[PDB]
Amino acid sequence: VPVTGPGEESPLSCQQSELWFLNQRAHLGSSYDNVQMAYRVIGPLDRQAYARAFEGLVARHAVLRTSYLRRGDTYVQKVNDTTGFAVAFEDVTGDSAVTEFLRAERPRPFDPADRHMLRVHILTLTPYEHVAVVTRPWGIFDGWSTGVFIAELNALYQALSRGDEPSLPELPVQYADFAHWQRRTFDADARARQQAYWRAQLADLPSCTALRTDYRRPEAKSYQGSSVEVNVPAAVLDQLKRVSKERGGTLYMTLLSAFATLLGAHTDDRELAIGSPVTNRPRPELERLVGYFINVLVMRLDVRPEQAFDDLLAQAQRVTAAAHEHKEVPFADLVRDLVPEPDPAYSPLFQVMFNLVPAVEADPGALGFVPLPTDSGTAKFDLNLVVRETPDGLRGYLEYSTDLYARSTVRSMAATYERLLLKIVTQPGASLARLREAAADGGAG
Amino acid sequence: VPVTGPGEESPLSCQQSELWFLNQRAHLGSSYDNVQMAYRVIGPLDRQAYARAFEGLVARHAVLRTSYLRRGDTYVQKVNDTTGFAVAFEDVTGDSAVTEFLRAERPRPFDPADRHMLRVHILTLTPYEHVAVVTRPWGIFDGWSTGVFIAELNALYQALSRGDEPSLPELPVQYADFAHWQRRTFDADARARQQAYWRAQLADLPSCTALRTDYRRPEAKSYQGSSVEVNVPAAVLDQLKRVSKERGGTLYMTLLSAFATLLGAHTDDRELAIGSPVTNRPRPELERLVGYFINVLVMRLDVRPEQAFDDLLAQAQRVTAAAHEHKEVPFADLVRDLVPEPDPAYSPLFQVMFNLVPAVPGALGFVPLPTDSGTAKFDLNLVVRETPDGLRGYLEYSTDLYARSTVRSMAATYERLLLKIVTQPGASLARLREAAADGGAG
Amino acid sequence: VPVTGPGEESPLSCQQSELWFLNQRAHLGSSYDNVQMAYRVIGPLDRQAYARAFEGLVARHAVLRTSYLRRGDTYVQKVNDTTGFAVAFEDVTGDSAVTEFLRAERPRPFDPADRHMLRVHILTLTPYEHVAVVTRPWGIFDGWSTGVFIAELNALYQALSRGDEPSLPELPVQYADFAHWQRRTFDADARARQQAYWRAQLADLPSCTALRTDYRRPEAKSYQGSSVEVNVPAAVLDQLKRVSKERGGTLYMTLLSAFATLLGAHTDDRELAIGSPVTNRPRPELERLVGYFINVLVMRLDVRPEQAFDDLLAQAQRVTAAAHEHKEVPFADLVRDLVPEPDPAYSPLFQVMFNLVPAVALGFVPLPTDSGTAKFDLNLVVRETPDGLRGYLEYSTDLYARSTVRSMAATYERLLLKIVTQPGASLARLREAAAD
Amino acid sequence: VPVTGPGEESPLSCQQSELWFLNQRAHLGSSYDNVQMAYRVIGPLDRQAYARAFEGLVARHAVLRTSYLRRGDTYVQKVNDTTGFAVAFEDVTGDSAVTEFLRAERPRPFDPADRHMLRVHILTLTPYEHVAVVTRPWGIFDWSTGVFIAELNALYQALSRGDEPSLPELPVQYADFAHWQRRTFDADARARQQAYWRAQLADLPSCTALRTDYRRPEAKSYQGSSVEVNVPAAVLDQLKRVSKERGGTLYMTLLSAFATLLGAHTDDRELAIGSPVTNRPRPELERLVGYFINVLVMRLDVRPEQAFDDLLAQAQRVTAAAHEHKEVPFADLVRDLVPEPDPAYSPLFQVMFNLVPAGALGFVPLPTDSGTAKFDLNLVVRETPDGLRGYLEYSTDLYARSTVRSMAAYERLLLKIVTQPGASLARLREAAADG
Repeated sequence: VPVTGPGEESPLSCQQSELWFLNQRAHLGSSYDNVQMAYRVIGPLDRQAYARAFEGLVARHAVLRTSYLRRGDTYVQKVNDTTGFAVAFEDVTGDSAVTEFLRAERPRPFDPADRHMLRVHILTLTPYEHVAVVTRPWGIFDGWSTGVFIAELNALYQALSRGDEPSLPELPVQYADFAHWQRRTFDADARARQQAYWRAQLADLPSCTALRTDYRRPEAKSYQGSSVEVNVPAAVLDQLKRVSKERGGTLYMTLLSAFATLLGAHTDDRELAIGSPVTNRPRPELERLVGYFINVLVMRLDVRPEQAFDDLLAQAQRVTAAAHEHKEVPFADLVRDLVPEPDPAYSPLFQVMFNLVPAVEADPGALGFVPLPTDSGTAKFDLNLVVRETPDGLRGYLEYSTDLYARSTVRSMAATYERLLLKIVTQPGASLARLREAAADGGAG
Repeated sequence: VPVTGPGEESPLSCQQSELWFLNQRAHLGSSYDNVQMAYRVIGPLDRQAYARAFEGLVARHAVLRTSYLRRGDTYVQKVNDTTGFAVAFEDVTGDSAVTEFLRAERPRPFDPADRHMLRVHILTLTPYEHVAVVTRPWGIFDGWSTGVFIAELNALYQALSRGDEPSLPELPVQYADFAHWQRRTFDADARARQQAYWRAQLADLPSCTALRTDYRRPEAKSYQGSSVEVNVPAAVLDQLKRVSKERGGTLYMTLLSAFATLLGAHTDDRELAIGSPVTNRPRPELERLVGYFINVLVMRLDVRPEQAFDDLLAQAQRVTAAAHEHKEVPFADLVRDLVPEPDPAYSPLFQVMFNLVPAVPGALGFVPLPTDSGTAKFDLNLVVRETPDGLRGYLEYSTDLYARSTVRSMAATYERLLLKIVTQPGASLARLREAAADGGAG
Repeated sequence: VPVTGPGEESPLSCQQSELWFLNQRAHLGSSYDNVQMAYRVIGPLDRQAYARAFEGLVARHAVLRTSYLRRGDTYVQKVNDTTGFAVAFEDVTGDSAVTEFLRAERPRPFDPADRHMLRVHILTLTPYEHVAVVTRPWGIFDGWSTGVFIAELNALYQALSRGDEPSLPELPVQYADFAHWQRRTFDADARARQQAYWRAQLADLPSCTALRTDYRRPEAKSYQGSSVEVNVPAAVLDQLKRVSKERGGTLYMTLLSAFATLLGAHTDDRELAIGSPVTNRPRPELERLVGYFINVLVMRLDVRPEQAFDDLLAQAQRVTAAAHEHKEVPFADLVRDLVPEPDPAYSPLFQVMFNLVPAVALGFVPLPTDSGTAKFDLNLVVRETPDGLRGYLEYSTDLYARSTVRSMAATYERLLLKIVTQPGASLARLREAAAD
Repeated sequence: VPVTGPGEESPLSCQQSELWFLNQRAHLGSSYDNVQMAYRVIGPLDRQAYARAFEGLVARHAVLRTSYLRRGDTYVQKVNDTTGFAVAFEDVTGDSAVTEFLRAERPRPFDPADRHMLRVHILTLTPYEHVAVVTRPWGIFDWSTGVFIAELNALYQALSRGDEPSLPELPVQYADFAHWQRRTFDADARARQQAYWRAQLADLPSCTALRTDYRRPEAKSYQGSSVEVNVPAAVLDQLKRVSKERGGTLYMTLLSAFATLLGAHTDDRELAIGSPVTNRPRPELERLVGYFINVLVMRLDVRPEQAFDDLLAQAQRVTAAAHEHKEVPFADLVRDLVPEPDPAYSPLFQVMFNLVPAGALGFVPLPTDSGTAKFDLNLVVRETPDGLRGYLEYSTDLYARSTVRSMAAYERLLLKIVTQPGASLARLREAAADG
């Protein structure tokens, strides 16, 4: 229920512990982690209507106009009005100029006391070719909020290009109301229980996974990286869905088990710690809000090579069920409690991450949209597998740290993962080593 | 109408002038261009039912059991019986074994006197993983026949896996009947008119396009090559379809004009000759037959860089209309008439080819396997097809002339050129080329 | 003379006011300004001898093993022994792998308390193919020290691979000794005089030059940039040297005047403030040391288009003479004195820089590393070479597109020739002649 | 001895009976037996002097200028002049581009009536990194490659620094060798040798009954792959000591071990193995460039009840007889013995064994795999200071790579024949099966 009035300061939510200014790094910069979203617009575009649609989005979602003020040793959030926000217009001649403009625009700093947390650029190439650029600081809103943002932008533009009025559902609650409700629904006793659970679950775990890398690990992490693509056919994905439903699990569990099996070929450890971001939107009201609802959980898996893949599937099922049952405490609190002095050579509590992105859900003279490649060259962990489910199958990429790995090794790992999914499908009762050697027939590259 | 009897010897069709043995090359072999299809089957497969589906499919279509016997200076096609055809079964251990077996099985020779012109293999990896291999000599049947073949094989297996019986539409016309009809609905007069038209059209044309390559052309061609991928988003394809429809043309004309515009950057020639395979199925009772109905026509276009793209579109429309109305004479006849002595350094009458391929509980899964033969019959070969997710295909290049990076840059430039055509409705060819040149170091 | 003992904390030099940690930016990071050198080595290389040559070079120069410690409000420097330094070895397959490894290696942080200020990597491709990488933080040593570094490194390798003993001239003084001597010479009276002169010279100047840019200036500078190449043939360079000699000036003054003339076509202002780094080695003993001897001075030139090029040349001569006579006070002190509250949109006290750098078996092939950083709006760095003049024009990507900068470089190259042909014309006439 | 003059045609030598077009097969093409030889160069190289060294070496030799004209039902030779030969220069960027260029360049056809039977390419990557490629047809020259490289390098340093070339003069040209071989030849001793070869190869089965992973196709495809074989130096020294202790040689014991290894997969009593041998009499010909290789089929006995020493003695006897009857070409044996060759089978033997006899810039070879297999199995090993370094190639129509790797891992059999030389071959196989 709405419990916040105009100009009222509100406490920060649990998921808001990862914004951008609470996780600063001295040698990296405050704006190294900014998120940039660019795409190409094809067809006859009314620029003023598109800018007005962006302004309507800003005025509709209060997170985009929320400031963060320091009250003692902590922060509070304050909601402002939409006056002040504007869209920047530039004329660009060429696509290389577009790339240079994007590279120059991305790292511009954001300040917590800013009245708006968004930068929007519309670049005009021809009257039938435009580029829309949306840049935000880290921790403002997540991918589901990005899909909602895009859908509402399209709806507002279609309502505004022709002389109609917008017809959008009224938002039941704001993010400040959600923060107040979240602060109410715990007496710190639940926080104590979850902290105890996570302290017991990660006990006696190695501080760093002993992976085999191409290059020696430097004394200090550099946070540079790149990625290689991952592609899985639709028939294999359907067979994987059938396999997962036969065991009573989900597709995420099967893909996480496959990733663990793939990682088991590059390390001699019998247990792996893999981090995963999960969604926390436990109310029907919160499914259409724009905000940050993501927390990172550590999955601890036993990868002894003499066990069948079904045993690993059951273990992953149990581990993910428990992790989802204890997903309220922030990850930064776990890092602070379990890692007092962090080693600047590796990331805390886990070095590999697996992410399954939720699936994404026509006038004659309409507009076409083509996304543009935004590769920051940044890597927060040693390896990071991000995959999404598509009508044509499974798409994604494998991000890696350039301090440790060459491109060919990561390409080989991605190909091995793709082959291993098929091996899992076509060999019902194989073991981890049998599956690894069946998938290892990649012709030495 | 069916006019052939058991044991009747029928003359060859116009499209059967390029089978495999009427185009023999001494330094390549008789099986250098065998067509191999490999698929992976996922799920519980009944091997015997699937092989019996192959047997029934071979029995249904008579082209798969047709032999060719020499009669003096010509050849005649003789239909054999379905007896003697068996599917070979093998056990394999891993993917590398499958790849080695495929590259060992593809170049095995075919003989004109063979009773069946098909080789089928079923390789068993696990009870849930199978690889099916279908190999045929060139000139037997084309891609449309390949799609019909796959659909009928799936229907036959589905009807045969259970206790049911096959039930498929009847084939009113046999390919021998089509050959007889073609030879009776024809005369030396029509051939003379078409040959005269093609002699007049391809006059004062260079014997070889002066495309600037990476390496110098050898005195003899090796017929070795590779390919790179071509990808176009669906939105660009929709805008291209809108542009084509609003100009009175088709998508093929727009894509061919874009290919000509791209090729105009690598040469200083005013005219270009681009080959293109076209289908010839001029009867409603021929779209479900398995056979060869493909002929290659030469498209001649003016690519002066100071003209608008719409002028090129209109010229391409006119040229395509004329070529389609003069498409019955075989390309080999035109080569013989217009090119008496061919230079072994390059292909005759055209060196680049553009092809737009026509679009498009216990169930099994099918994953196509990559089969690159390493062959390149021309300097360049752009093969694209329409997909629900946009445009897909490849650009095949001769390795005697080009490096992989150059062809990659060419493919990226073509992909960007389609977008520049979409977004600039009045630019000239040079303007479009320089707008697409901004590729960011490639 | 040596006035320092082992384990003694010496005061910071005047040129050491801008090392890397006294000039931090919150949103950029502490290691955004690292300097990386990558070279390709061709031939049969003795790897251990070359690493030992690097170790001997480190042991030779005390700046490479100097730490900085916080004492109250300021910092002191302390020289350590050579123990601890080592060369890192990696096997790399391919050129793209080399580029990726370099990009990952460059931004690693340096700490003021580190015992050594250097990182050396030797990358082995094949027994006949190697890549040498040297990385240092900003403000450690300049380009002249880099030339001395490379020369002494190759001499050490040549005299060390064939089992001989190194033979290098002994270093008479040390950078700590130079800092002590500088403190004993420039205490408060010369400092007051120079501060007064620079306060009087730069008065009534606009905060930012009103340069016409392709894009609108953001409210906060991003410090991203790129560059385009500048090339001048040897004949034009020789004629420029001659015409500079005919009036008692040098080539630097002529090139700076040409740069000001070029920049006058993009602004309606009549006064230009151009920064230039100037070396300060006022002793015969300092000509061979490795260290930082660079200071930045601001040149104030009048660019009224009705004047002849000779008048601008004479004004540049006088301004350069005065600036060189007052080149001791650090630039950071001038910024803190004249700009108490800087604007994050533009750089303080000037936005355009001109920099003319002086001229200088295994084969060596350099690997240029474009950092993609711009500290000003425009930055011309030219080098005198036997085959003419070679360099680049670095520009901020917040304001300019590459085509405009390419046109600027072409116009500069044409303007040098037009200046050579008719040095007696006016600035507007020269711009119109070079506009073609 | 000079018995030939300019513009005069000489007949074909014995080792030229099946050169590359005299044993053609329609399905496989013509230019599939071409051999490619590539190398890498690091450091400052003078391209013009290197090309001039190549052209001078081609001028020095004589087999690189022979044309094979048709005269009725036979062929003749005709030595042309060095004019018309050149070196191709291309600019390449990257290793993958070099590999693709090599793959493109290799299979280009050769005609029996050209004037220079070789192609030379010099590819430039950087001012220091160069790639040199030499391609020639099948049967031109076989020692010949080593002397080719030696004279090429000598002429390169001769053309560098401005001094003059200094190489030994060739006493005999290949035309003189062919004339001498035809003069020192009568069709009575040759008939007796052919009769002996027919008698020795009698009673042999038409095909060996090897067990294969796949069914044999009705027509051979001539595709294949290979796997490497490695042998330590110490065990090679032990093998040489044992071979000289029993009066034999290293090749003899190696062939005996190969035969006893291949006896495991076969179910018959006798085996046939072919082996190439050099034929260079008149010892002034060891510096001559040409083709002198001929293959001899050796029939052995691999009974699982006899010992190994008697088998080694049998190998000694058969190799002595083969080297005593080492003039008749193999093509003559095929043309005479087997009436009609089955396309699924190699002629007269499916197994072959071969022992290969053994500041400046950095030369680095760039070997490539042919992908061809003329026989079911082909063992080739070359003696090196580290021991033996060779490979075993197989027909991909019959074998998977795992089986061939198992058969190679032949290894440990040298150890078990050094430890117990006098053991029976069957129990020797049983012991060697412990993998």
